[PDB]
Amino acid sequence: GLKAAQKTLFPLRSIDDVVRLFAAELGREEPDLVLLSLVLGFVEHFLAVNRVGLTYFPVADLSIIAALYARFTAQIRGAVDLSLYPREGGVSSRELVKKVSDVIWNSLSRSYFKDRAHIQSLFSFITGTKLDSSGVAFAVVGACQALGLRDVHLALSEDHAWVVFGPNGEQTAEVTWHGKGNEDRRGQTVNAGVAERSWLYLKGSYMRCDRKMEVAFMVCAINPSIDLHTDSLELLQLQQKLLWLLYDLGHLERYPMALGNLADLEELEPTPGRPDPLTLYHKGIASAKTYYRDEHIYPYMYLAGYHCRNRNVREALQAWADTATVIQDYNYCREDEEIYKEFFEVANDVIPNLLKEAASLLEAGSQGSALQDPECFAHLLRFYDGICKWEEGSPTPVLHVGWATFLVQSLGRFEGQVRQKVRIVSVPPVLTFQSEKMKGMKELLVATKINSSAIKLQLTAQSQVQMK
Ligand SMILES: N#Cc1ccc(OCCCN2CCC([C@@](O)(c3cccc(F)c3)C3CCCC3)CC2)cc1
Repeated sequence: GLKAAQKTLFPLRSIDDVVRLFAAELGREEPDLVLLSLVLGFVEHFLAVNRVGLTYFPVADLSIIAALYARFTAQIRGAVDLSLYPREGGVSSRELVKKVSDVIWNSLSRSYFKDRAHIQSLFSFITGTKLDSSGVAFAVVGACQALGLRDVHLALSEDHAWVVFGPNGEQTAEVTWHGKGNEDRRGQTVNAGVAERSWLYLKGSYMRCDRKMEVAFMVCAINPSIDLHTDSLELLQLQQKLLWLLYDLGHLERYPMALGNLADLEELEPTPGRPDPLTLYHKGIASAKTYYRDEHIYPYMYLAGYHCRNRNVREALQAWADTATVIQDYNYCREDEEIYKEFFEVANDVIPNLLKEAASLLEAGSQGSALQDPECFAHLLRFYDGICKWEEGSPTPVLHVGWATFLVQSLGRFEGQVRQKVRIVSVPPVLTFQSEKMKGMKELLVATKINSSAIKLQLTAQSQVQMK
């Protein structure tokens, strides 16, 4: 409206007052996305962007928040004339969705750094005329709610955002950009991307948010970073509390990434009486298995990251193998470059550093070392197998000789007597390879001294050696 009942908790004088507001909105028919995003952006501004004069919490006065809200609703109502776009069935049309998208887009500053922090919220849109990529999609959904368009909802993959709308909520529309230097498909469906089996569209197993899940998104979007070295404890606490509220009300049930975020926040600062981070990462993975065909990568990455930081090398390797086991059933497409980077860093930086330390610890007499555990070698092999299988049938290759050097080094961290204990079984520790590259590498995986040149040839399917 704002409606009288939405105004009664103001002023918000603390983290807990903001939690109160979220609880009240989540108990309504429809939580007010515009109100909530403006409040988070206000408090994030004064806790992370400009802390000058801060003494405890930046009090959110109704007059201030109501005037920002009025700025937003005036901008959207003035620019989108609904009479031009009749709604039959009480559902929206593609032209209406595109118009709202255009209005948001056309309001943005002509030039700014798109991956800056703190440009995710409606506070940023109103006060700075700046939004990040997914922020634009969220703003479209907020604007649509403000206009009464109950059918328009946020859609989220692991690296992009768009909307769903229309009869049965079955239509899709691009509303925002993706990446850097990919050309807009604003207004179009996501069906080509789904059909090509790219990671970006998750084979169709992407989140279709309800209003509560859109609240969860804006909560995950909070950015406690003050600078590279420093997070706002106040924003960490607020995000954590808001995620527990959502969790308790059931609104994280279908939101794997949110459960990973909450697990990471609990690792940093555990809440007494709550599930441990590991339980939460596993809930994230179970959510992806239950609702999204186990076609998400980040539930496993989140888990691997935790094990890595805790130097549980076996369990980290297991979880990265599981990431690869998901990616293997995708085609590597243009605009998947974020997940390629993730896999590259794991294979070529993280795993090497971990195994380097494990090697030094083994020299110092360690027992139960991953490097002496054939099931850990099997995980390493399953990780490469999934990456090789991913590559098969993709329009663009994945592996190159730069990966080969690290593979050879990583393999060699395990002694031959350990590697010999993995049984590689064919269809039709034990491991089955899905990729042709690893099936052909079987021959070389158990020699005392790894034949480096042969491994390079097999991984990159470079077929010739130097002439002279
Ligand atoms: N090992 C390991 C490891 C590697 C990577 C990793 O990533 C964890 C964080 C994943 N990241 C995925 C993208 C995501 C995010 O950019 C995102 C999510 C979905 C769609 C979208 F367009 C953007 C933010 C979610 C709230 C505001 C945008 C933010 C979180 C965690 C562990």
